[PDB]
Amino acid sequence: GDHRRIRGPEESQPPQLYAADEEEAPGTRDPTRLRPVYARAGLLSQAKGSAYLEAGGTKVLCAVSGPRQAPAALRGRLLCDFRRAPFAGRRRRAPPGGCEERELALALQEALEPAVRLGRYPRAQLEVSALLLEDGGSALAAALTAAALALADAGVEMYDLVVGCGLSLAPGPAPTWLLDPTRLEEERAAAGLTVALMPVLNQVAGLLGSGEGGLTESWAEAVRLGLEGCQRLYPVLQQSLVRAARRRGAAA
Amino acid sequence: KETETEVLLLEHDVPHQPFSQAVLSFLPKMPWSITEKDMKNREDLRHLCICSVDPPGCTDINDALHCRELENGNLEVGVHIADVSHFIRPGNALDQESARRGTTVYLCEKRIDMVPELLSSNLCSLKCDVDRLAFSCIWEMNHNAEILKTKFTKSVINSKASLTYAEAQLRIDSANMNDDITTSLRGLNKLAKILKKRRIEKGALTLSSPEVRFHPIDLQTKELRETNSMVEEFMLLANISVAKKIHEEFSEHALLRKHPAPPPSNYEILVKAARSRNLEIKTDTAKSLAESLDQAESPTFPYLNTLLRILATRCMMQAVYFCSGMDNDFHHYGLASPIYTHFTSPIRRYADVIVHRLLAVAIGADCTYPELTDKHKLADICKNLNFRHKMAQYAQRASVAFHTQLFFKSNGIVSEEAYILFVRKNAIVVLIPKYGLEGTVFFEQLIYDDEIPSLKIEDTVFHVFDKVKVKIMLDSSNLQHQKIRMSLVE
Amino acid sequence: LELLSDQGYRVDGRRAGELRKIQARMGVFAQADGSAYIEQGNTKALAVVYGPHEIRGSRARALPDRALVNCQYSSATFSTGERKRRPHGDRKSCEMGLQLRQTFEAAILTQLHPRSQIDIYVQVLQADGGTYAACVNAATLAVLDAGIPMRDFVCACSAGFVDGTALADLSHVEEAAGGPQLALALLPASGQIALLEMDARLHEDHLERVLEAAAQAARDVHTLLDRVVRQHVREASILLG
Amino acid sequence: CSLRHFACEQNLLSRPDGSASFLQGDTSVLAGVYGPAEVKVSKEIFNKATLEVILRPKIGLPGVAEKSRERLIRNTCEAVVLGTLHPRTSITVVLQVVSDAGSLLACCLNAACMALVDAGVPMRALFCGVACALDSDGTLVLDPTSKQEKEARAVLTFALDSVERKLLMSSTKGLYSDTELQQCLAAAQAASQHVFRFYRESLQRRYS
Amino acid sequence: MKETPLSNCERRFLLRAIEEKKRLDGRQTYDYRNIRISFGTDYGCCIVELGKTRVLGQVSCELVSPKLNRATEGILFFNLELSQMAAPAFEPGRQSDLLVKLNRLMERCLRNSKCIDTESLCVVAGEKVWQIRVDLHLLNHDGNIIDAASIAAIVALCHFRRPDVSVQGDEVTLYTPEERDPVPLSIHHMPICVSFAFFQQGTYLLVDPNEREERVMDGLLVIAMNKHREICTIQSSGGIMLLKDQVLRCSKIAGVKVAEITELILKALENDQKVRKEGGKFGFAES
Ligand SMILES: [Mg+2]
Repeated sequence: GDHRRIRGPEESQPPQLYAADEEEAPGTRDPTRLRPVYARAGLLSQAKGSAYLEAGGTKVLCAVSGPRQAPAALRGRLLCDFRRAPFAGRRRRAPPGGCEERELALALQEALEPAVRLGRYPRAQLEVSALLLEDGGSALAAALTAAALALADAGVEMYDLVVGCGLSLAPGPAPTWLLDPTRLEEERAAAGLTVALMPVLNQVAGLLGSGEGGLTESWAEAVRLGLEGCQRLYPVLQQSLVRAARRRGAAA
Repeated sequence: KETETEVLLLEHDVPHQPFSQAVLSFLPKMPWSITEKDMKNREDLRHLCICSVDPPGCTDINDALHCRELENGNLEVGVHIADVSHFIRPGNALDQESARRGTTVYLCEKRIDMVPELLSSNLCSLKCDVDRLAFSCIWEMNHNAEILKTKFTKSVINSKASLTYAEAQLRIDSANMNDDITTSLRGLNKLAKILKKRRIEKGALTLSSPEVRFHPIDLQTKELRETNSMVEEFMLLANISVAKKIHEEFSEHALLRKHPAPPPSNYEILVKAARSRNLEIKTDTAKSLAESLDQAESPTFPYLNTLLRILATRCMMQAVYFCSGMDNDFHHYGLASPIYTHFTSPIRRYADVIVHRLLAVAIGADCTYPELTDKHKLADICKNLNFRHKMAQYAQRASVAFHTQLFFKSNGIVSEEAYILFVRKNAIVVLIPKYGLEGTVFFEQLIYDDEIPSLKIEDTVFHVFDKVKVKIMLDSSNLQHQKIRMSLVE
Repeated sequence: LELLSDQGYRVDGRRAGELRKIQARMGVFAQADGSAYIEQGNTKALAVVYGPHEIRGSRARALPDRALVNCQYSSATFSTGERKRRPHGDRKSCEMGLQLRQTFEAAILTQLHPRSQIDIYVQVLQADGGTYAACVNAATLAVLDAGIPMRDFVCACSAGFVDGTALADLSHVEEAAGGPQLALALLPASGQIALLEMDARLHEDHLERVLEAAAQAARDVHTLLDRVVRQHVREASILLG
Repeated sequence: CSLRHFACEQNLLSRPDGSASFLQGDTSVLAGVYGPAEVKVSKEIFNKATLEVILRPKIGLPGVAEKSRERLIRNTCEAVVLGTLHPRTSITVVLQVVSDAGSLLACCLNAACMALVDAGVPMRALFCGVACALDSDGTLVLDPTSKQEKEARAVLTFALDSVERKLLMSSTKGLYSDTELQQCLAAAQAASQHVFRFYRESLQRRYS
Repeated sequence: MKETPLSNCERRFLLRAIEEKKRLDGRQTYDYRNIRISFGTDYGCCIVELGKTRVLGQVSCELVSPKLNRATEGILFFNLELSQMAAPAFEPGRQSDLLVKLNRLMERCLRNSKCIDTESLCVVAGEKVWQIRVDLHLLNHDGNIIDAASIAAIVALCHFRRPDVSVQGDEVTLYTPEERDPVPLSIHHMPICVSFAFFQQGTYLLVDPNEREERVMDGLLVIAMNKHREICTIQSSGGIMLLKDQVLRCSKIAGVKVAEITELILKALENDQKVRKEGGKFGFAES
């Protein structure tokens, strides 16, 4: 029993597991397709920088609590707190977590440390806080992109932006690499993958993957496909940042 | 003892727990001066001679009597009961914990109660020279004891005396005379004897049974005496009158008690016994039987009639309470009376309380409620009450048996006389009057006469009403059921 | 099942007054300043002593008079047949830490390493009874391997009481039986006890017996340990030149 | 009286600065104060004393309700207690619920006040706490019992001041209405008068 | 915050007064301080104060699903809290060593000694059993806890009463204290600890040390005992070198001490029952 939250029931299982049906399968689509993206920077007020990204059922926030006092030893730091709202996903999980939240946090940190330049932010720790309001597919990639937007918004220095992209594998007899999929295409999947790069200097920053199976060539094709997707996505984020800067110029 | 008592009370389900706090609460606070607000509907008999008879060392005294002469030659007799109903009003937890405890057990040493000692010996009881509430039944009679005018009134009285049976008899006929008590007692014992012989002529039967009540240097046997028959006859008359009244007024819901007469297939043992002992008996009805037992006397066995009386009591069925609706028997074998309901002792029974309530509403001095007419609930509580009375009988028997075990342990008496009651193939039941105890003795080749109940060994023969001396050895191999054993000699 | 056959034997096949063959070693891990290993039967303790070194995050705790002993305990999950979780942070491992700490602060002779951490660490890989004493002894061997001064071998062991007799170096079976078990750790040279834990019901007059029995068992443990240590020192010196 | 026999006792405990056992009826709370003392640079604030309250029952562990209640007490005391005198130090108020028979806050507040007094801590004005229970029929009861709180539809704990008998705190359970609030508040003011008379009597007999 | 440091003057004076066998308040070495046992209104509350050290003890019950290994006998949950009113240093989550050692010691002493009957408190073997928890709280800290904590847990667990229960098959019926009379617990023997403090490496030993004596002592020997001379636990803490005769003598002391404490406890319970049987919700006993 937790003594910092309200007294609820010991255990609670959802109703779906008590359902009786073969859930609907997506079917067919253009494998090299991308979902419609709404990215806006400057949403939140009380934060030095914030960003919001929506792609399908995916809905993610990120805020940046700026430098807070706390060479190669007087080098900045950034600690990232990924956190999925308990009302995302078919199932509910207590807020704490402790299994995948921390894994994805490590991922974000490993993908952000390269882009950000911390020599110019010594003796300081940037608190990055991501929040996943709704899970609808590629989540870690949305989180990378949103954190990048929030950083670039707060005005922390960089070398280039971070663009992510998630891929899955069709378990059909002719397995094809499915780009920017949905939670259904992702739970009915064999393998998953996530790339994240910096498109100007064309360098990966952090990737990840897993598989019911695969093979070298397949993984390589997946990688390059995700790279092309990230390239095709970059301009949206560019325009978003320009727009937010124009609104700031307008405010004063 | 402090272990066996609780063990038997847990096995026979007799609830022994003490009274919960809620119960004590509904009791009256105990500054208790007679409130002249409740005294409205009632009357005032404080100007009356009353003398409650009470056995040695009692505290739940409830009954009270009086016999006041009247100018017209007639005399007014009156019985008085503790009107517990006023204290025990329904819907409470008191009533529930008194129902479950459907009767007050009186073991050889203690007594598990149904109402606290406060309400049992300080408020409801008819203590001496203290004004106490009461129900009252009054009759007018003559010196032949036929009722002429009756009444059933609530009231408040004041017991001038709480006597003992021996004190009673000596106050009666020690030649002392006083306008206060002794004259009442005498003029009342008269009517007692008249009513007694009258009902005997009516066919009602008297019996006996081996009853020993322990102190425990040496146990003692209950002794009969006039006072007991007196009070018994008067209380029975009160019960019968109350029953007739609450029946005429209520023909659907009520509490009566019946004694289902026995199928004649049980008397045959007694018949065959007295036949082998050439005393004829007519077991067709109650009268024939009773008027016969008083004749079966023979000088050779001055202690004979009592044996047949026991052999009879081994046959009578179980007397049970019930409601006037769900049944239509309305016949009490024993007293030969058609109707009979308990009314005297509510401190000692709950059906008495329900009768108090029904009678009081018939008088108009109380208000009704649903659980008084719903035959179903009344039948359920009546079944509970019968079950509980049965448990109490069993428990008291087990206790007296334990005390006999203990006494034989302390004193190893051997070779005491004994008479015989039954005669069976495997064993020979036996009776000991001294210790008031009946027992068995096995013999495990025989000759078992069943046409005439008798046993035959190559040497001797066993018939009922013979004599044998016995040695009582108690076996404690299994500390559970430390059991007596009889060995025989002559 | 049984504990003391009428003949005098146990289950494992040893009388009351004897114990199980400890098999040890000194020098397991070289990346440290002192290490040891011991198997006191099926038990398998493992000790480490990171030497008297600097305090970081000073946090105003660097005692200026003496040194700072920090001993940590751990019982692996797969130690017992019943798997458990949270081997550290529990309310029992921390008690073991306290015990080891107040023992070695007594023995380790800190007055010569002021403002310095002596970090002791203990991991129990397999547990079959006598889980505290094995750890005491492994940490002792470690300290010694680290050339850390210390008054005397702080030798520990356990005793018990069964059928009006005293057993030495209990195992898990008679430890689960619930009988009185008295664990202790003393310094043989002087005859002084550094620790005395005990947990079960028993009469008082039956105390001296188990007490002296545990003491004698610890003396035997001392003999075995010191033979090991002497072999180790001899081999090392021979190898030097 | 409209409210029930209630007593107090000062300087029970030796180790804390000031202590007070305040019981009413069968509820009994015990308060201990650690006066101006140390405070780390994180908890402190210039030109004010940091007041920290920690309340702990006698069953289970403290969860959330007790934290809310101790915030209420914290802010009430900050309202009365002077803290611009003792900046960069910490006052600490510890509360322990020896017994629970309703009217809990109405007892914790009184005990806190008496403890603060015993600790000679500069206060701007005494304060008090009462509890009024509105049953369904509207009949209110002051200083209720747990039975009366369960059998009721509203309960209202009011923390009042002594100078001008205002409303420093209000914590309500159940649902009520306006007029009922006003009338129960007036009754609370009267009860607070009685409590203040009691405080004065206790301290008179303490300084004698 | 922090505890005020100890001056060398007080330290030396104490050591000398020990050398000369003189305590401070005026008692000998083989003596406790006046311990008072006061009761509350609710069955299961006890405030025991030895001198200045006050400790509160509450006992509560619950019904819960037992643990598979023991589906017959119930459960028991100790807990001791060091309230910040006990002393300044007792901030939450800081003095954890003392909490751990005290709680383990108390658990061991009471639980593993089989002081109460975990079997008697079974209701449905496999589904629902009792659960008795005991919360001790430290209010004032002047010296000896373990003794106080133990006396409190014992007075409570002997002055506690369960809500009676009826059962038939699987049908279980609980009832309220007003409908029936709660049933007490089942104790076999009441153990209570005894604390000895060693000064100068083992030369001198004291009983029931105050706070200063705890600050200038090197070692602490706890010994649990009964009125029947049955060691339940013994523990040495402080990193100290004692011997055999010392523990033997300390045990022969604890014998008498526990006998006397036990007599007192029984008298206290007797007086409380007598009072409630006359009108009054309290009970008081004095050493
Ligand atoms: Mg009578």
